[PDB]
Amino acid sequence: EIPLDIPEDLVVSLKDTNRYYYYAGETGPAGQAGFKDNKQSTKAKIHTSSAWFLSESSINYNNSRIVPVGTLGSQGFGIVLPKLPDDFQQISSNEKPIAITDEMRGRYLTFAARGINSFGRVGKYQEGPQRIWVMGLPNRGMRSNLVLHTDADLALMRNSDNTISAIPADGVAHTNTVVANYAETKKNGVYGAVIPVINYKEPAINQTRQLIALNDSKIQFSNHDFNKGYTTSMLIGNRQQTGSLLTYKLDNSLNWTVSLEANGKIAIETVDNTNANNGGRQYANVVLDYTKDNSIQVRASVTNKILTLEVFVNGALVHTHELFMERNGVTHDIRKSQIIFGGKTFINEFAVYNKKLTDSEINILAEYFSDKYRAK
Repeated sequence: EIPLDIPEDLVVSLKDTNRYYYYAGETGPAGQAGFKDNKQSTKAKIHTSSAWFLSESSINYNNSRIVPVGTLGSQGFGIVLPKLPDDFQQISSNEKPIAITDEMRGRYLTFAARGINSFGRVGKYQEGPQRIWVMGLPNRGMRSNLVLHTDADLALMRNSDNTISAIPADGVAHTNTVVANYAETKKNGVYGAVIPVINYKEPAINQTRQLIALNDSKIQFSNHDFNKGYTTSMLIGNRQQTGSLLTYKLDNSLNWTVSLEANGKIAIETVDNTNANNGGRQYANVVLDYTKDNSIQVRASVTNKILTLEVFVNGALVHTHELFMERNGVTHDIRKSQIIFGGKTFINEFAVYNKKLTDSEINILAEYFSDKYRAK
């Protein structure tokens, strides 16, 4: 297939980037390609052609159609990845940066190049060592308010020799993990906390995916001003779960917790040690089915000294909560709220916005979560 005179030293890479995920609305990096020994390739009269490729909406593997799943890794049993070129479409004819569109979310982009001899006989397109994943999370003007975002599928593991590789699909938690706030695209967003991640092959989809498994430990994010309005949107996996999935420590005296019970009930627990609110337990008007994935979103906003929290399960409102911020002589200053994930939970993805998402935005995220591993 390949002409005998194409040299073996073609070098293909992404220029000036160490980040291999991008959101819709961003522009990706330029590609770069060339023969290492240019004296040799000129003497053979070889030139190059290059192109960007976008992976298809599904992968054709083992005579079936598999849903694409993200990874930031560079095999045997494990993740199913698109093959170049059968699972890609060529989208450009050069190395110039690609403007990432909404229609590219949840796909791979890869840059490839080939040698061509002076008779016009082409070699095979060759990619560099690293593909780009286009984040599945819808943007549509939301990205200026995305403050935290972690997709468990993008977690990696750090080996003894400090190299970083994919987590093996062995169904057990690993704690030597590389997990980040991916919304942070300028500075280091890798979390310093211990975040156990499980990679496993999910039979429902004949494909791997990953789950954060905190096993009742907590991860804490501080200094969130809930007066701006705030929204936490989570996707949890299809296993039985219990405990404090999400806790808002609005104050040293005021906290509000989404607590899962094993029977699928969602308890809403309020603690206020001031006289501003009583506190106690309420139950959301829902029962989770832990044999499916479920999305849980909480949006909060302050209007006229009242903090309203609304809970959306799989897109549906199932609980509204009002908390007095100024009552009976107390004033709760919630400019430095804490957002805590925890419980014996299995978290596939979470996103935090420093605004109250509209009804439309809540539905957009609920549909993304519901279709993340579904046929597209």
